[PDB]
Amino acid sequence: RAWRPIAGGPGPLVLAVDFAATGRPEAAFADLVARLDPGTEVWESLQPPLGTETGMVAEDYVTRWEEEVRASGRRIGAVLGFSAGSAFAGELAVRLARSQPRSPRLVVFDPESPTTSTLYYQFRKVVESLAGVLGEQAAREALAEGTAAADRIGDVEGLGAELVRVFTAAGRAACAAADLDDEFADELTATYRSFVSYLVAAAAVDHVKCWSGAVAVSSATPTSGLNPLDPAARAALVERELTFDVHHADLLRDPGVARAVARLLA
Repeated sequence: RAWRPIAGGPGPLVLAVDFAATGRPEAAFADLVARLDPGTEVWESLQPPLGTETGMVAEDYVTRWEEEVRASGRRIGAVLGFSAGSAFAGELAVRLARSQPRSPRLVVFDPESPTTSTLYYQFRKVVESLAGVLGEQAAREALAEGTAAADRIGDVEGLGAELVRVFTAAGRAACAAADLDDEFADELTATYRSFVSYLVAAAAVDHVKCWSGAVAVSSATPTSGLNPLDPAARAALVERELTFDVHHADLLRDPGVARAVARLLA
Protein backbone atom coordinates (compact mmCIF):
# COMPACT_ATOMS: atom_id res chain seq x y z
CA ARG A 1 0.00 0.00 0.00
CA ALA A 2 0.90 3.74 0.22
CA TRP A 3 -0.67 4.32 3.67
CA ARG A 4 -0.61 2.46 7.02
CA PRO A 5 -3.02 2.92 9.88
CA ILE A 6 -1.26 4.04 13.12
CA ALA A 7 -4.46 4.65 15.09
CA GLY A 8 -7.97 3.12 14.87
CA GLY A 9 -11.52 4.50 14.39
CA PRO A 10 -15.26 3.87 13.54
CA GLY A 11 -15.79 8.71 10.67
CA PRO A 12 -13.38 11.33 9.11
CA LEU A 13 -9.72 10.25 8.74
CA VAL A 14 -6.43 12.04 9.56
CA LEU A 15 -3.52 11.63 7.17
CA ALA A 16 0.09 12.05 8.36
CA VAL A 17 3.11 12.45 6.10
CA ASP A 18 6.65 11.61 7.15
CA PHE A 19 9.60 9.33 6.25
CA ALA A 20 9.48 6.14 8.39
CA ALA A 21 12.88 5.18 9.89
CA THR A 22 13.00 2.87 12.91
CA GLY A 23 15.46 3.90 15.57
CA ARG A 24 15.67 7.50 14.28
CA PRO A 25 16.33 10.19 16.97
CA GLU A 26 13.25 12.26 16.20
CA ALA A 27 9.87 11.49 17.71
CA ALA A 28 7.33 10.27 15.15
CA PHE A 29 3.67 10.50 14.47
CA ALA A 30 3.19 7.31 16.53
CA ASP A 31 4.38 9.36 19.58
CA LEU A 32 1.84 12.07 18.80
CA VAL A 33 -1.15 9.71 18.23
CA ALA A 34 -0.33 7.99 21.58
CA ARG A 35 -1.09 11.37 23.14
CA LEU A 36 -4.37 12.04 21.28
CA ASP A 37 -7.97 11.05 22.10
CA PRO A 38 -8.50 7.49 20.80
CA GLY A 39 -11.57 7.86 18.47
CA THR A 40 -10.09 9.34 15.25
CA GLU A 41 -8.46 7.00 12.63
CA VAL A 42 -4.91 8.14 11.51
CA TRP A 43 -2.97 6.82 8.51
CA GLU A 44 0.78 7.40 8.09
CA SER A 45 2.41 7.67 4.64
CA LEU A 46 4.45 4.75 3.37
CA GLN A 47 7.36 5.21 0.90
CA PRO A 48 7.48 3.25 -2.33
CA PRO A 49 8.99 -0.19 -2.00
CA LEU A 50 12.75 0.25 -1.84
CA GLY A 51 14.26 1.05 -5.24
CA THR A 52 10.93 1.59 -6.97
CA GLU A 53 11.08 5.30 -6.10
CA THR A 54 13.83 5.62 -8.70
CA GLY A 55 12.09 7.30 -11.64
CA MET A 56 9.35 8.81 -9.52
CA VAL A 57 8.92 12.55 -9.37
CA ALA A 58 6.86 14.56 -6.89
CA GLU A 59 3.77 14.16 -9.04
CA ASP A 60 4.15 10.32 -8.95
CA TYR A 61 4.54 10.37 -5.09
CA VAL A 62 1.44 12.63 -4.64
CA THR A 63 -0.73 10.72 -7.07
CA ARG A 64 0.16 7.42 -5.41
CA TRP A 65 -0.98 8.78 -2.02
CA GLU A 66 -4.03 10.61 -3.44
CA GLU A 67 -5.37 7.72 -5.45
CA GLU A 68 -5.38 5.34 -2.44
CA VAL A 69 -7.36 7.91 -0.56
CA ARG A 70 -9.80 8.35 -3.49
CA ALA A 71 -10.23 4.54 -3.74
CA SER A 72 -11.03 4.25 0.03
CA GLY A 73 -13.98 6.55 -0.24
CA ARG A 74 -13.14 8.15 3.01
CA ARG A 75 -13.37 11.84 3.84
CA ILE A 76 -10.20 13.54 5.22
CA GLY A 77 -10.61 15.77 8.17
CA ALA A 78 -7.00 16.73 8.55
CA VAL A 79 -3.59 16.38 6.93
CA LEU A 80 -0.46 16.43 9.08
CA GLY A 81 3.20 16.59 8.01
CA PHE A 82 6.55 16.57 9.74
CA SER A 83 9.66 18.24 8.40
CA ALA A 84 9.88 17.63 4.57
CA GLY A 85 6.71 15.66 4.82
CA SER A 86 4.98 18.99 5.38
CA ALA A 87 5.47 19.78 1.64
CA PHE A 88 3.62 16.64 0.53
CA ALA A 89 0.97 17.20 3.28
CA GLY A 90 0.35 20.67 1.89
CA GLU A 91 -0.08 19.41 -1.67
CA LEU A 92 -2.44 16.64 -0.52
CA ALA A 93 -4.43 19.13 1.58
CA VAL A 94 -4.82 21.57 -1.36
CA ARG A 95 -5.97 18.68 -3.63
CA LEU A 96 -8.43 17.49 -1.02
CA ALA A 97 -9.80 21.05 -0.57
CA ARG A 98 -10.64 20.78 -4.24
CA SER A 99 -11.92 17.20 -4.30
CA GLN A 100 -14.02 17.41 -1.03
CA PRO A 101 -17.00 19.67 -0.28
CA ARG A 102 -15.25 20.65 2.97
CA SER A 103 -11.49 21.26 3.18
CA PRO A 104 -9.29 19.35 5.59
CA ARG A 105 -7.27 21.12 8.31
CA LEU A 106 -3.60 21.33 7.49
CA VAL A 107 -1.10 21.18 10.39
CA VAL A 108 2.64 21.15 9.66
CA PHE A 109 5.34 20.44 12.26
CA ASP A 110 8.75 22.18 11.68
CA PRO A 111 7.82 22.38 7.97
CA GLU A 112 10.73 22.17 5.57
CA SER A 113 11.20 22.57 1.85
CA PRO A 114 14.59 20.87 1.46
CA THR A 115 17.54 22.90 0.22
CA THR A 116 21.22 22.09 -0.50
CA SER A 117 21.90 22.97 3.20
CA THR A 118 19.31 20.61 4.60
CA LEU A 119 20.52 17.78 2.22
CA TYR A 120 24.12 18.32 3.56
CA TYR A 121 23.20 18.65 7.26
CA GLN A 122 21.24 15.38 6.90
CA PHE A 123 24.06 13.57 5.15
CA ARG A 124 26.42 14.64 7.93
CA LYS A 125 24.12 13.32 10.70
CA VAL A 126 23.68 10.01 8.81
CA VAL A 127 27.44 9.51 8.34
CA GLU A 128 28.18 10.62 12.02
CA SER A 129 25.56 8.07 13.26
CA LEU A 130 27.33 5.27 11.36
CA ALA A 131 30.93 6.18 12.41
CA GLY A 132 31.08 3.51 15.12
CA VAL A 133 30.24 0.85 12.44
CA LEU A 134 31.79 2.31 9.21
CA GLY A 135 34.84 3.21 11.31
CA GLU A 136 36.07 6.72 12.10
CA GLN A 137 38.41 6.96 9.00
CA ALA A 138 35.79 5.78 6.50
CA ALA A 139 33.36 8.29 8.15
CA ARG A 140 35.89 11.11 7.78
CA GLU A 141 36.32 10.36 4.10
CA ALA A 142 32.59 10.29 3.45
CA LEU A 143 32.13 13.58 5.30
CA ALA A 144 34.94 15.22 3.30
CA GLU A 145 33.47 13.88 0.03
CA GLY A 146 29.98 15.11 0.89
CA THR A 147 31.45 18.47 1.98
CA ALA A 148 33.29 18.80 -1.31
CA ALA A 149 30.03 17.96 -3.07
CA ALA A 150 27.97 20.59 -1.24
CA ASP A 151 30.67 23.20 -1.98
CA ARG A 152 30.55 22.46 -5.72
CA ILE A 153 26.90 21.63 -6.52
CA GLY A 154 24.32 24.44 -6.27
CA ASP A 155 21.01 22.73 -7.17
CA VAL A 156 18.95 20.49 -4.90
CA GLU A 157 18.34 17.61 -7.24
CA GLY A 158 22.02 17.49 -8.38
CA LEU A 159 23.40 17.60 -4.86
CA GLY A 160 20.97 14.88 -3.75
CA ALA A 161 22.16 12.64 -6.61
CA GLU A 162 25.84 13.00 -5.73
CA LEU A 163 25.36 12.55 -1.97
CA VAL A 164 23.64 9.29 -2.78
CA ARG A 165 26.67 8.40 -5.02
CA VAL A 166 29.11 9.24 -2.15
CA PHE A 167 27.09 7.32 0.43
CA THR A 168 26.52 4.32 -1.81
CA ALA A 169 30.26 4.20 -2.50
CA ALA A 170 31.05 4.44 1.19
CA GLY A 171 28.64 1.63 2.06
CA ARG A 172 29.94 -0.59 -0.76
CA ALA A 173 33.51 -0.07 0.49
CA ALA A 174 32.68 -0.75 4.15
CA CYS A 175 31.01 -3.94 2.92
CA ALA A 176 34.09 -4.95 0.90
CA ALA A 177 36.26 -4.28 4.06
CA ALA A 178 33.80 -6.65 5.92
CA ASP A 179 32.83 -3.88 8.35
CA LEU A 180 29.16 -4.31 7.19
CA ASP A 181 27.25 -7.52 6.34
CA ASP A 182 26.34 -7.24 2.64
CA GLU A 183 22.53 -7.23 3.29
CA PHE A 184 22.96 -4.60 5.96
CA ALA A 185 24.99 -2.58 3.39
CA ASP A 186 22.34 -2.94 0.63
CA GLU A 187 19.56 -1.91 3.04
CA LEU A 188 21.56 1.04 4.35
CA THR A 189 22.32 2.42 0.85
CA ALA A 190 18.85 1.68 -0.55
CA THR A 191 17.24 3.45 2.40
CA TYR A 192 19.42 6.54 2.15
CA ARG A 193 18.66 6.65 -1.63
CA SER A 194 14.84 6.40 -0.83
CA PHE A 195 15.26 9.25 1.73
CA VAL A 196 17.08 11.60 -0.61
CA SER A 197 14.53 10.78 -3.33
CA TYR A 198 11.75 11.76 -0.96
CA LEU A 199 13.50 14.97 0.09
CA VAL A 200 14.22 16.07 -3.49
CA ALA A 201 10.60 15.36 -4.51
CA ALA A 202 9.33 17.29 -1.46
CA ALA A 203 11.46 20.26 -2.53
CA ALA A 204 9.66 20.25 -5.86
CA VAL A 205 6.28 21.02 -4.25
CA ASP A 206 5.14 24.65 -4.45
CA HIS A 207 5.23 25.07 -0.62
CA VAL A 208 4.45 28.77 -0.80
CA LYS A 209 1.11 27.94 -2.42
CA CYS A 210 0.42 24.86 -0.35
CA TRP A 211 1.28 26.30 3.11
CA SER A 212 -0.78 29.47 2.89
CA GLY A 213 -3.63 27.82 4.87
CA ALA A 214 -1.40 25.76 7.17
CA VAL A 215 -1.16 25.99 10.89
CA ALA A 216 2.53 25.48 11.73
CA VAL A 217 3.82 23.93 14.99
CA SER A 218 7.46 25.00 15.58
CA SER A 219 10.20 23.68 17.86
CA ALA A 220 12.94 25.82 19.30
CA THR A 221 15.79 24.27 17.24
CA PRO A 222 17.25 27.23 15.26
CA THR A 223 18.05 25.36 12.08
CA SER A 224 14.68 23.52 11.94
CA GLY A 225 11.44 24.36 10.10
CA LEU A 226 10.49 28.04 9.99
CA ASN A 227 13.16 29.04 12.56
CA PRO A 228 15.88 30.10 9.97
CA LEU A 229 13.36 32.46 8.32
CA ASP A 230 12.96 36.01 9.45
CA PRO A 231 9.79 36.95 11.32
CA ALA A 232 8.03 38.64 8.43
CA ALA A 233 8.85 35.68 6.12
CA ARG A 234 7.43 33.19 8.63
CA ALA A 235 4.22 35.21 8.97
CA ALA A 236 3.86 35.52 5.21
CA LEU A 237 4.35 31.78 4.61
CA VAL A 238 1.76 30.12 6.86
CA GLU A 239 -1.63 31.05 8.27
CA ARG A 240 -0.64 30.65 11.96
CA GLU A 241 2.50 29.55 13.77
CA LEU A 242 2.39 28.04 17.30
CA THR A 243 5.73 27.84 19.11
CA PHE A 244 7.01 25.26 21.65
CA ASP A 245 10.20 25.39 23.69
CA VAL A 246 11.30 21.86 22.82
CA HIS A 247 13.93 20.31 20.56
CA HIS A 248 12.91 19.39 17.00
CA ALA A 249 13.57 15.71 17.86
CA ASP A 250 11.13 15.89 20.82
CA LEU A 251 8.35 17.88 19.09
CA LEU A 252 5.99 14.98 18.32
CA ARG A 253 6.32 13.48 21.79
CA ASP A 254 5.56 16.68 23.70
CA PRO A 255 2.39 16.73 25.74
CA GLY A 256 1.81 20.45 25.13
CA VAL A 257 2.02 19.83 21.40
CA ALA A 258 -0.42 16.98 21.67
CA ARG A 259 -2.88 19.03 23.69
CA ALA A 260 -2.67 21.88 21.14
CA VAL A 261 -3.10 19.40 18.23
CA ALA A 262 -6.23 17.94 19.78
CA ARG A 263 -7.75 21.45 19.98
CA LEU A 264 -6.73 22.22 16.40
CA LEU A 265 -8.43 19.01 15.26
CA ALA A 266 -11.62 19.52 17.43
